[PDB]
Amino acid sequence: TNLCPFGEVFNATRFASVYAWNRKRISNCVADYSVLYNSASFSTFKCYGVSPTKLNDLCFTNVYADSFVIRGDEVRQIAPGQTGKIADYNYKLPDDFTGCVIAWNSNNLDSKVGGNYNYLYRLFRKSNLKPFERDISTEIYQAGSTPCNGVEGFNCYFPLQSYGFQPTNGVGYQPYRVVVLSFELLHAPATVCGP
Amino acid sequence: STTEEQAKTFLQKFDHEAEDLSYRSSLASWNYNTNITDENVQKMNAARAKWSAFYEEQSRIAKTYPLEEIQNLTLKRQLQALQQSGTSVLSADKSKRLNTILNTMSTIYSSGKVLDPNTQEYLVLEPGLDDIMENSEDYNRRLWAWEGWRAEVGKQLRPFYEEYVVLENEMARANNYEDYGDYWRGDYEVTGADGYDYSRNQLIADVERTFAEIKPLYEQLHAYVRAKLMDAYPSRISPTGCLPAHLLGDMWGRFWTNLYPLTVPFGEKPSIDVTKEMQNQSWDAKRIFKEAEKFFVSIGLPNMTQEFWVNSMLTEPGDGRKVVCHPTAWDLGKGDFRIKMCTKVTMDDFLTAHHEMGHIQYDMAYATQPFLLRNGANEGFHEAVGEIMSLSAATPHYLKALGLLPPDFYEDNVTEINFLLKQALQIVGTLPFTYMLEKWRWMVFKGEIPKEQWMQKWWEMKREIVGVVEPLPHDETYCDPACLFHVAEDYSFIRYYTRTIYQFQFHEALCQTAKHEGPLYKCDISNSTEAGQRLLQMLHLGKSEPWTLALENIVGVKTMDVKPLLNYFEPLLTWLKEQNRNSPVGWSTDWTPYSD
Ligand SMILES: [Zn+2]
Repeated sequence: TNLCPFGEVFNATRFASVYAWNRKRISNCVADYSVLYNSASFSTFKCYGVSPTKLNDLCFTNVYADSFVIRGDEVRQIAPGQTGKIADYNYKLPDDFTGCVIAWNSNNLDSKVGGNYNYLYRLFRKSNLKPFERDISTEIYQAGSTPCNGVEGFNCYFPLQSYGFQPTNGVGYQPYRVVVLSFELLHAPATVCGP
Repeated sequence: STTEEQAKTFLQKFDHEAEDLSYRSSLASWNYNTNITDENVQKMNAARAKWSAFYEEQSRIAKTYPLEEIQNLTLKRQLQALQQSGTSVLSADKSKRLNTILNTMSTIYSSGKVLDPNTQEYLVLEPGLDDIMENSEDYNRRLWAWEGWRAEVGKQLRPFYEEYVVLENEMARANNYEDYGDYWRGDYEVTGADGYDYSRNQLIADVERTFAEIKPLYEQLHAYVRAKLMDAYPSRISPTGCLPAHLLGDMWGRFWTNLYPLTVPFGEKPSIDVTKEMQNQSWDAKRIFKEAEKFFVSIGLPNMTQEFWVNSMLTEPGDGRKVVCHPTAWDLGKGDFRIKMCTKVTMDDFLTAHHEMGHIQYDMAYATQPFLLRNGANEGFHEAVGEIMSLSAATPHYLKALGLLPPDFYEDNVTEINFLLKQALQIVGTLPFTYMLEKWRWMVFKGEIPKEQWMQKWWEMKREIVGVVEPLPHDETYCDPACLFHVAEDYSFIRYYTRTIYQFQFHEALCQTAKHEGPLYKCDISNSTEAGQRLLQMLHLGKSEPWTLALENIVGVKTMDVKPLLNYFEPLLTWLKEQNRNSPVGWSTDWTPYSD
């Protein structure tokens, strides 16, 4: 009854695009942090502000989980202080971010012969995205000083681009499902407390 | 915004689509070359058509951005590669005509066949006349194979090649080039740097300046080979005359490697071969690549990727698929590097698994560069990086360390001159042919060779530069150069001349950094990490920086230099100058085999 729905978010059949990253607010969680730590199947497991030890004494107001499928070489761009196309335009983490980042390779799950072009990322944006901000706008990016008028023309490119996920690419160019866990701290009943 | 911001955004747009449109075409050529079928060729043409159409239409958009308004060095080189397109500046009628001519030439060459005394044979070039040319020592049979191939392929390609020259000289002039021989020299052109500027007319200066020093070394080798051929072919070659073309151990004479059995310096002493030794140690078709990787890991280069082993056809598949077994390295893109070679484990397959695995190490190094700047600094750097690994892997020191030679192996002066002379028939025996062939096409495009003197100036140069005389008199009807694979399929051939010069500039520089104490042909850069931290300072650059600057990073000079090549063959030259004391050195153009 109080089991944490990690399986719903960590083992969904299909993840969301990088720009349209899904946010799920989960409450009443008795979280087994050990199984996530001892999964032995996560390619990248970097935790910011929390030691790899259990640290179950502290309780948090709420926990947020974000889902997306970035490329393999773009996992480095997701960290406090990092910059890049994913960090600046798609998903930005604040310098004072407190949470845990979990990533694992997703080849043979998000890859198919021909290319799994369903996933989309934002390549061109007018300004850097704020921390924890989300954008779904499909307005044509204007690079020049001419009206785009909502059509792809010279200096007018569609901001969203499609990942090419083949099953034969290298480790850098292979899909990587990443889940970012955030820690909320404020005055609240704190329904989700560690055992 | 400024043009720099309007072009940096444009290049980012290009990279995303290009990195996944070229890869799909690269995953269709690979599938066809690993499984030939009727559907695969259709997919290969369909996939490449999209990439070919995409590349040209993006080049037109790139030309809208003024190049001079870009103040970023790393951004100009991408626009230069993108803007400088070819065959898109001609009329749609002429562009269609050019591909019609360029495809008939590539068809006549492959379909060429000649009549045998066993008439119903129709011998193709390979397998076929290559075996006759590279293994036989019969004067009469080789002449039939030589003249026969040039009678069929040469005569038919002549009408097409004459229209190939004029059409390719219209594309070049419309693209602001003097001739089509100037478009090919544009790969060596640097016009943005100060103190690293290389012009398209300076390549001719350096190619003809580095060949004025090879000639003293080539004359000694030519004299020695000529002396040995007289023993093999008595009363067939004049002592002071030129060498007949059909006696060079090849269909065209490019490589003299097949003249080694006739020209062994010490016939009693066998060469250093580990073909039988590898079989005695149960060396599988995969053990070679595992051992070849250990060589690159020893010098500090990165290991091969895990996906490389699974996706590469290291061994011939048992299934009856029509695999093209030409050994090549594939830079598919998207982090996928593959080598296509059906291993038939043999010493030569252990010295060519270091050359193909030297192309990947070059490809893997500039994978962090922008997509447009992912290639060799010039066309002569990608084939030279792989070859310097063959030099290190062919030394007896490298083989002895691995255990393929007995621990008490004795290196005497006899085997030192057998290895050096086996390398001279391939390294310094192809330069006069490579230089003369490219010098002929350069003048044909330029106009120094009129339409009526194509086969007159082809043999005047060959009898003067190469030292090779016509086995039979050829009139204008023949087209001897077109019989070569590269000439008939619109491929440059100065790549194989600069490659040889860059081979030993890299090799000497690495051996100097490896603290090598002795001759330059015994150098083995293996187990030395200071020769992989200086070679990788040019590998990482790719095409981002001018080849003159990339050359100085590893070698230390900005100019093509043949001095390291002579140092490598210096021990051989001393022996060659003591074996030619009783024989004439040099060739006379007057003598011809058909005169008598
Ligand atoms: Zn090669």
